[PDB]
Amino acid sequence: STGSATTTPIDSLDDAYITPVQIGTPAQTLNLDFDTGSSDLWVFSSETTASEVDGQTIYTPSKSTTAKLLSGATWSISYGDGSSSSGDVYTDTVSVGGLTVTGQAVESAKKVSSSFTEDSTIDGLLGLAFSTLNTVSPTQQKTFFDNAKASLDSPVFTADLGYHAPGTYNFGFIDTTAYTGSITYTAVSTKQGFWEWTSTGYAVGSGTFKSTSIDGIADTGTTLLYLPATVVSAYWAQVSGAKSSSSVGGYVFPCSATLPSFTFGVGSARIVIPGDYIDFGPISTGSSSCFGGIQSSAGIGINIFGDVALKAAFVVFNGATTPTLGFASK
Repeated sequence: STGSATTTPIDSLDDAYITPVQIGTPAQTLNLDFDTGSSDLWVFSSETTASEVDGQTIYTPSKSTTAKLLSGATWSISYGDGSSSSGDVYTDTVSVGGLTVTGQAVESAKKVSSSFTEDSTIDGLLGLAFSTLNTVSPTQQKTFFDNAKASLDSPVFTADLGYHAPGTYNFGFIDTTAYTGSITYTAVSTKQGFWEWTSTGYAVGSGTFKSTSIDGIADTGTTLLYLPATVVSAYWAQVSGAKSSSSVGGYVFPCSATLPSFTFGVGSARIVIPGDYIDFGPISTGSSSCFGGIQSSAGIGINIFGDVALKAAFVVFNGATTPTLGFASK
């Protein structure tokens, strides 16, 4: 089997991408944030505290003839940005882009933190990291990809995120028309539950490539590119007037600036992030200070190849027995 679904930016900055997902029978379509940095499929629901729902579409398990309470199961998750959610668990039929999994754990939120309530465009998350990170207790549950893997033509999914435009998540096949050149594959460590890999270096603009190992995670659920402070300083030093602002929470730059590109290495290959992808616009409406899309990871504990980096590439998440990641230009 295969699936193919379009993913759409939630706003004009590509802060996140939503993908329609069919849950239950008859289908209830919710727009979920596909997150290769986490492993829970959770939704706003008829069980979510009413004051914490503000415009999201909810899953109502009592209206699905295929929903079954997973008795005793609870979940609770906290994300790197400090947001969180928790609840109980149903199993139900879940379909993405024509690919159907029966018996998928659908984690129904009883509580969500304010950042989720305040974003009416995201009805929940669909985790695509390794199932060892799933938070369901006392019986850990498998991700949608893990449940689908055996049925897929090939045990892979691909992320082709757009810049200020829709893109595609494919399951079970690699669309050879969606990228240019060849795909360069690189080793993955699953020891922390992430799609963790080592970039071979970077370049700033037209500068020379610096060969240096940068361990990080491919994370579609993170907006920005978070790299070591040395690398980030070298980038922003090429933008006149750019500075790190403690009050804003990262590097800002004059909105009048033209940003240089940023290149990252994948083996001997190179992925070029155009400068425009690094512009996240005014820090507040009407400001002439703009927020940078490359930020320091120093306070995170891990480097994160988020959407800023991933949308410059066609990215293969190869879930074979020994997982690997593939990157191609597009």
